[PDB]
Amino acid sequence: DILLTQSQKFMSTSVGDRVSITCKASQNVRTGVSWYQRKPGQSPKALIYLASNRHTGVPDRFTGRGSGTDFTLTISEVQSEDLADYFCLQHWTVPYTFGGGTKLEIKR
Amino acid sequence: DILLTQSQKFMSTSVGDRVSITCKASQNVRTGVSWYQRKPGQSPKALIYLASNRHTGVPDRFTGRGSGTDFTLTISEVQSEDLADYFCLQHWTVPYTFGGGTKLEIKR
Amino acid sequence: DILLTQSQKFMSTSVGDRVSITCKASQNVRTGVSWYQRKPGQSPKALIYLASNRHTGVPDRFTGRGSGTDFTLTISEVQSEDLADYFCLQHWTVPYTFGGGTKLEIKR
Amino acid sequence: QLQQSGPELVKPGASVKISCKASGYAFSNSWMSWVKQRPGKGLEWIGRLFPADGDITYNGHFKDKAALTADKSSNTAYIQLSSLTSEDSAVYFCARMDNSEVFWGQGTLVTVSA
Amino acid sequence: QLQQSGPELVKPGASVKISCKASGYAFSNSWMSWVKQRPGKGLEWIGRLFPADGDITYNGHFKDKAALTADKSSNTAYIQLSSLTSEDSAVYFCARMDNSEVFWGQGTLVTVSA
Amino acid sequence: QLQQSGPELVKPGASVKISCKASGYAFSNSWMSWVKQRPGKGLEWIGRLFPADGDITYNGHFKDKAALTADKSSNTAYIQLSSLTSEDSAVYFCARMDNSEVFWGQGTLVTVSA
Amino acid sequence: SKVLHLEGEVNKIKSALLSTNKAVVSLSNGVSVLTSKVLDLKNYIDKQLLPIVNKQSCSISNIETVIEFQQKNNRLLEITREFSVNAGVTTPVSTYMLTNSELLSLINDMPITNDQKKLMSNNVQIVRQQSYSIMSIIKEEVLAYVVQLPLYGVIDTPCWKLHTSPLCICLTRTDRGWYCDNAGSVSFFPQAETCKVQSNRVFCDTMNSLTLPSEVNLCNVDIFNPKYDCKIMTSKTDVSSSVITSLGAIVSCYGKTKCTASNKNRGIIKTFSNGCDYVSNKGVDTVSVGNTLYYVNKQEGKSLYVKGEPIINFYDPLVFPSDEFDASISQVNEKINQSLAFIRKSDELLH
Amino acid sequence: QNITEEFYQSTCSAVSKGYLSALRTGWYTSVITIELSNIKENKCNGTDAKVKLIKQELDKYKNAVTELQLLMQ
Amino acid sequence: VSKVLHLEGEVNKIKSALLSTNKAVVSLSNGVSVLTSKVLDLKNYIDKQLLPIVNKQSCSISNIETVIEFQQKNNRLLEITREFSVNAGVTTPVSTYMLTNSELLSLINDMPITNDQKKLMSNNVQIVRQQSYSIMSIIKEEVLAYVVQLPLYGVIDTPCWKLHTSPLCICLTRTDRGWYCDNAGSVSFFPQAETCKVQSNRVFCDTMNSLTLPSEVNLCNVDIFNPKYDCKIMTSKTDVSSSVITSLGAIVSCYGKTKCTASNKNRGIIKTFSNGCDYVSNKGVDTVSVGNTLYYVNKQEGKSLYVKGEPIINFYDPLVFPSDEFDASISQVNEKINQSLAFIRKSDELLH
Amino acid sequence: QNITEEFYQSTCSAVSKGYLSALRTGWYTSVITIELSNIKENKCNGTDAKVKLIKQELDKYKNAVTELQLLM
Amino acid sequence: AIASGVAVSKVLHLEGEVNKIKSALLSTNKAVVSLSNGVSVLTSKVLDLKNYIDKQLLPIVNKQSCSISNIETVIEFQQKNNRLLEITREFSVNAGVTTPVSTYMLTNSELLSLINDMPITNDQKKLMSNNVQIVRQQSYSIMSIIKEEVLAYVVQLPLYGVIDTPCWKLHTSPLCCLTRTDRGWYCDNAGSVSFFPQAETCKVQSNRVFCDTMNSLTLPSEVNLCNVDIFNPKYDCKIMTSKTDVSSSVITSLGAIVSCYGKTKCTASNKNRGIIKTFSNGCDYVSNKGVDTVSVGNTLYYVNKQEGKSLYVKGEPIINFYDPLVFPSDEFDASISQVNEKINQSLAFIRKSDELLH
Amino acid sequence: QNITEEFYQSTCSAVSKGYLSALRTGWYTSVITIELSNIKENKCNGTDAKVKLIKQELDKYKNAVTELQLLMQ
Ligand SMILES: *[C@@H]1O[C@H](CO)[C@@H](O)[C@H](O)[C@H]1NC(C)=O
Ligand SMILES: *[C@@H]1O[C@H](CO)[C@@H](O)[C@H](O)[C@H]1NC(C)=O
Ligand SMILES: *[C@@H]1O[C@H](CO)[C@@H](O)[C@H](O)[C@H]1NC(C)=O
Repeated sequence: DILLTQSQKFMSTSVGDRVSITCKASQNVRTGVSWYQRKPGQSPKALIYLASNRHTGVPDRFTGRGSGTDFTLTISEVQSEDLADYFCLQHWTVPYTFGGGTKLEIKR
Repeated sequence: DILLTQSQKFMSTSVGDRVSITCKASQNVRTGVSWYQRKPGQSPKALIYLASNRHTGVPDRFTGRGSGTDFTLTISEVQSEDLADYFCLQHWTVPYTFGGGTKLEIKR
Repeated sequence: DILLTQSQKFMSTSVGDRVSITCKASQNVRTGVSWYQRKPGQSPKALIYLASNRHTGVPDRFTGRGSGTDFTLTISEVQSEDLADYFCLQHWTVPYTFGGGTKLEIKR
Repeated sequence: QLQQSGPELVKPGASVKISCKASGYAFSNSWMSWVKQRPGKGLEWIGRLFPADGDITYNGHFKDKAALTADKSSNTAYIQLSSLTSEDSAVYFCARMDNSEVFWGQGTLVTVSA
Repeated sequence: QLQQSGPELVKPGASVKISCKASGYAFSNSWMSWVKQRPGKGLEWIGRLFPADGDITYNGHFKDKAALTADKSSNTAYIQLSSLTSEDSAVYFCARMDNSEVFWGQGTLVTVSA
Repeated sequence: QLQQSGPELVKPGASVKISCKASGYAFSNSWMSWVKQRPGKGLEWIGRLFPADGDITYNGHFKDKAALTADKSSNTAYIQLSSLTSEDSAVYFCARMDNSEVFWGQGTLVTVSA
Repeated sequence: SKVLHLEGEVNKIKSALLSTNKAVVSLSNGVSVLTSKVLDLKNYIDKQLLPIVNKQSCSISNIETVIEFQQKNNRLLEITREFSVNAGVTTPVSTYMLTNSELLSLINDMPITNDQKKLMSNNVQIVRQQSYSIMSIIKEEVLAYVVQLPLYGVIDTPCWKLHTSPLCICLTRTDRGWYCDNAGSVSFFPQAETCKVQSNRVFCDTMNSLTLPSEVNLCNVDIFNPKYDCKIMTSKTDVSSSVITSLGAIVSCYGKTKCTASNKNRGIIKTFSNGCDYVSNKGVDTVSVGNTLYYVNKQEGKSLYVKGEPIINFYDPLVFPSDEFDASISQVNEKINQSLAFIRKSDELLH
Repeated sequence: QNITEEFYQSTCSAVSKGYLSALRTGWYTSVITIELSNIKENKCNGTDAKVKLIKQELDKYKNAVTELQLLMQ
Repeated sequence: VSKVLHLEGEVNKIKSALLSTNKAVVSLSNGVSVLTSKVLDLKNYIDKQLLPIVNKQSCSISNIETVIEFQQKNNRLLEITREFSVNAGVTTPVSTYMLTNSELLSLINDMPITNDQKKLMSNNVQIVRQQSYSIMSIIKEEVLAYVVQLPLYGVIDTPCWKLHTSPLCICLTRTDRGWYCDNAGSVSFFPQAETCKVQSNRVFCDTMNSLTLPSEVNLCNVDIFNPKYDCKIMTSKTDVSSSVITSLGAIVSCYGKTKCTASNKNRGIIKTFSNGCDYVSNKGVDTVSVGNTLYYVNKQEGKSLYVKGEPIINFYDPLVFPSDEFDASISQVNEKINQSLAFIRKSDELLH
Repeated sequence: QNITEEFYQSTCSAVSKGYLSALRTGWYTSVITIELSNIKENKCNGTDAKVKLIKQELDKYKNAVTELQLLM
Repeated sequence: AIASGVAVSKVLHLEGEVNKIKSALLSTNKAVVSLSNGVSVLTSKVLDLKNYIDKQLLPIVNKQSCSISNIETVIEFQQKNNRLLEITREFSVNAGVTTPVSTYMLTNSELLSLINDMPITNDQKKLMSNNVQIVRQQSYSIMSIIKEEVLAYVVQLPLYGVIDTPCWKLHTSPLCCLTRTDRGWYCDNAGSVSFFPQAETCKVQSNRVFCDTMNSLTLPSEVNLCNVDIFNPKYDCKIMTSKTDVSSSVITSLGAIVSCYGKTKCTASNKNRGIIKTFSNGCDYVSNKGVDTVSVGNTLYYVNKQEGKSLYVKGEPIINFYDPLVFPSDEFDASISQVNEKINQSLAFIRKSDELLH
Repeated sequence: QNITEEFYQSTCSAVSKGYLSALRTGWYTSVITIELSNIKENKCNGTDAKVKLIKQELDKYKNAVTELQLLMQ
């Protein structure tokens, strides 16, 4: 497989903040990944498609880049409603590996 | 050649009648025949083209079918004006053989 | 090369006259020549293009024909303004050879 | 259309061609045919020809009695009927068998010159 | 869309298939997948299948525990989960990973029959 | 169009290039030429060149006297005329022989420096 | 006493020993020229056999360069030929310039979703008709060319081809072409064949299309729609028409035009009146409009065979019956050494 | 069986629907770099001093190479 | 005569002569017993260096008369492989190893179509091939099955004409160009420029791509604003100069300060033109200059060119051996063996 | 010579008539079933144990067969 | 014995050995039985070898010398006659009309001569020598006469009227909400503007296009001013009508036009910088240098072409091998010469033993 | 670099200009008359009385000649 490593598990900012999140990979996989949200007891939701595409019904303050083995997920102007769990998934060749998973918090 | 055999030479019906006439062949000739009329001292006229097609200027009560070695010429609602001689002709490969020829009559 | 021979160097006519001028060649060159004018201390001007085409801004009384090794340049209704020097040029394959050059005059 | 000539007399020691002319019709690119009739024997096929290309066929039982020619300029067919007898005395029909033209000639009443 | 069944009890000495039905959607020409989750271990990929052609894959570490089947007529997948223990007790998700459908099932709460 | 330079003096022991510039015209894809004139001898062809590709020809009787160069950037031709005498003193013409441009230069009055 | 008795036989053996040496004349000479005889045969293998065979051994060995130049290197041999004729731009991509599997790898190379990739693996033949190859660098040891493949924007939006027919004054529609569901609009294709042919799928271009609102679906009910300018061709004089579709037929029969539907096994089913009407291809195969007979179902033919039979190689090996021949040589080899018994026993007499 | 059609007597038209489609919106380009194999020239004396299959066939490949490279600018 | 002193001296002389007669066989028998080894060397040289050599090629060189003869006799299948390697199932037009000439002629005569069309299809044998198609259906190692497809025709012999339209003087221009077919109560119209094929008297077009018209559109050549038909129009007020080249002539729409000239390649300029539409024929006219644009109406001849060769001749040499007088020289030695018996038997008489 | 043309000064158009035509209204389809011939594999020992014209050329046909059947 | 007067006590000395040499001379001739017979049948042995070269070697080799010599016609017939061999093949398939012209039916240099043959200017001739590949795509070959020793066909080449008049392709897009209907190629012409309605009558090259003249439209030069005024009182042009709805985007060769409208979400992007921007309701233009991908609705577009990789198919050369012929003759023939010595030194005792006559 | 483009917000159109062109107005035709070489028929007895490479390959060219000449009327 190909292993995915995130920087950390938690966050601490203010509200309305811009947060840059990056997980990395072992090998170039040619932009075939995606990012997600997750809420407790609730289904996940796909956010950044082909590492580029914001899916339908997803707010415009949600950005992402990256091309190589390293991929930036940059979220801007956070609110109280967006406090979810967040993670990645390898999506190019089987088997499919996840990111480390990151819960977003502030002031702690 | 290919021989053609009709059922009989004469008819006997009432007027306004529907008459089914069939001549048969020895071998399948792939719908390449035609039927005719003939009047005494008068030229013949082609009726059913490619064993399917009523030619131009020919009344609508004149029908025909058949596909194999056997071909039905079905005439409906006869009148006094239509009392002619009638016959077929092999029309697919040379030489060209006729039907037996059939004169149409009623009440006899 | 291919040598070009004109008939003569000077002319003598009246005004308003039609003059037929021909230079000849040694070999058929497939209509690839042209004719010219020349004025003293002044630049030459191309007249008959591909041995057929009067160029733009050139008056309509100027004609030419020929197809083989011999090519007719026929000028009609001359005036006092047209008294120039005139010549040809081989224009088909290098090297490029001139005609003999002919100055046009009248009454002498 | 068409037009066919008048009666004829055959003769022991004669061969003769019969004229059938295309009466005002697009002619050069369609067939012709011939069929004879004797009563008590009925209709009898003769042959077929194409003009200005010269495709000629024969009823092989009849093939030696006759020969097929035509004019493409004045649009006139010919058939050289050799020396026959009264058992071949019949009425003969210039006939085209097209989807565009099912036409029939005027007949040719033929007996023996006697 | 989709719909997934209710809870389940595994058993030492049992294998059982789970039903997930395509809820009103163009189905025959797109993938399916499965992923399991255990807290303290997180999400874990299972496999993926294509219906009406039968392309079947496996997580090789998981490959012998289970087998993948489906219905193409009533649009219903199945996965025969063999005799496991409480360390595999999890909630299981029917999920498609399309650009047209990123959908997720209702979950399948699975523990041991005891 | 075109523009040609002024007079010139040749010299036993000198070679010199002459400037002719394309005066505002689509230049890079069409020929050039040269022709000399002496009175009592008339017009005399010199050669022809193409710019930005470098097709160079020669009158072989004249070929060793001169060499052909050009500028494609400032659209300026050059011809290095070596050490000649008064029998080659003439007026020289930058001239294009196109169907789009039959043009002629301003002439170049050339004698011997004396 | 017997003086003449022990001398006469001595005279007799004198010429007998003289003839013995005169026998050697018969003996030694014929074998001495037999030595010349085998040297003639030594001279015949000298020039006429051994210089002969080895010349072909390099000459006939040249063709197993020649055929094997064209045997093993065959894939390059075809791709020379198209750029001799197709002149740089080649369409569609063949199967020696792209031998199947390097489609499958280059499908899986590109950063496109699996949702399209499995579809491209499905229609392997159609995408080949939209692919292109362009020669870039071609040298004696270098053969470099550009392979070009299309990329796709939308997937699975429905479609239908139109067939217009003049309806009764008696007007006529204009617009025909393909129809694609689009984001906020309806894609429309004016040209007849930009789209490829498959039973469920079509594949068209985007720089060649028209965009339309979705209200043009309501042009099938109203003609003079305030919602949309549904297009039209004016007429007052009638014209008879019939339009053949892929899965049926439309007629616009009128007036003194005779129109007839038929079946090849049931004859005529019906005829028609003055006006538009629709028929299906399942019972209907032939339609006569005026004198123009139409076909709706395609026409069967027959089968035909071109037949052959395999061929067999044949030769014969080489052989020689050596052993009893060499045993006959061994028979003579016996004779040499048992001659020594005649030699040595006769040669005892010195002592 | 899921593809069908319909008819409109209101306009004398037709619709043959049941389809589903895709449209071209880009390109994917790449490079292929096939090489060849060949032989050496043998040093021997053969039967005929005319048959030059080693040469008069091999240059015929090189006769093609000079042709095709003159189709580029 | 001296019985002790004579009668033995020559006996001593023949004693060593008989010893030399047995010292003969040393010279005699040894050189031939090793000559026996000499021919065995030659027996050993044909043993491995000749007979194992030649028969290896006799199966090796016999392989190519499979290989060429695989490609010799089976040639018709060899071409039909390579198009479906490149044309990918759909091939157009149908080639001549895909379908040779005679099975075209039979499949024409197979179909239930009239002789009136069948003879026409035999006439234009090349054009119908350009409208024929074939699709590979089943292709296996011993199976090669493909669908041959041929067109069928509805109408025959209805007249035609191609249009060439030109702007007429405000100064408007036309709209409609294309092919025209007589039809049942109607005029068929073809908007697209090349659905129809090219032949000197005949054209062959599709029916699912055509327009239908009433026959009153022939009256559009007189009136513009016809109440009978909306003859289609392209508006302008600003003038534009145009010339349209036909197949058998040329139309000009010269106007204003545009200079327009008709010409001949052997007669020079015939004429020039005025402001307005005019027609010229191709028999005297070959070149037309419109502005600076020279047009050609008659096609331009070139020349002939030759690529020449000369046939080649095969050469070898046969095989030979001069055996007979050699074998007669063997027969000369074969004589010597049996006349040696005369030396043998007469000398061996002396036992009695 | 029967093909000609005309002209219309009324509209500045033209007509080149003299033709006669036919139009496609159907299809006629059929099936062709050509087979092949081949050889056997000889059992002999040849000169070189590398030259495999019987095999390395014959499978090249079978290399084509596996290609074309994967175009369906 | 005892023989008086005949060497009495010496008859065992004299004639006893005479009896001993009697059988010795008899065995000498009985040695010839061993001698002469084995060589007389050795004569039969070499005739067996003479009979083996008679039929089994000498008639064999020359049969292949005709039989192998056939493929040095057949391989050669497809070798130096190769230019005719391809041109057989296209008219077997392309059926009389061949396009474009190949490079065995016209091997390059006879284009260069036939360019220089025609009575057309050097101004075009140099241009035709430049684009040698495009003019080949517009040339045609038609078979005229084809026989067993005759192969004659028509080569056809285009001729050109105008040179170097400028051009541009259009890309129209819906504007608020109306849209245009007018798109095609544009050419400067004598007092006129040439227009090409069909999409691909013109060939593709970076600076040059080459179109037909019997397929074109002519326009006045005032149609350059449909770009500013819509409803031009000089001359207005055609447009299609819509009311207040359609979203669209048109891809050019060197950029992209968007007509994003309403609730359609439109986004410009970069493959290395991500999203650059999004769009509003209305027409807008973007260039291809920073922009590679554009999403309109759910439809992702590409503007820059997409790279792939390289791929290699590799081989290695092959080597011929054989073995020559050889025989060690000389010392073998010297051993024959050693036997040839034995024949002539046989004569040493021969004359010496035969001296005894006198 | 001399090819460029522009834009028109007035009509939401575009112009990609910088080009220069030529247009076909005629034809130039010619005639090519290539011939061939061949061989003779050898008169000698070979190994097999079946292999007819001199004949069964040479007529295969003549089998093509009779085909193509029947594509002309
Ligand atoms: C050809 O054979 C002769 C025979 O001796 C030899 O001398 C010569 O070198 C050979 N030539 C070649 C090219 O091998
Ligand atoms: C090759 O030749 C040797 C020679 O004895 C033989 O043993 C072997 O069987 C041969 N091999 C084949 C495959 O014929
Ligand atoms: C074949 O060989 C035999 C052998 O003698 C000969 O008689 C015959 O003429 C030969 N045939 C040919 C055609 O050379």
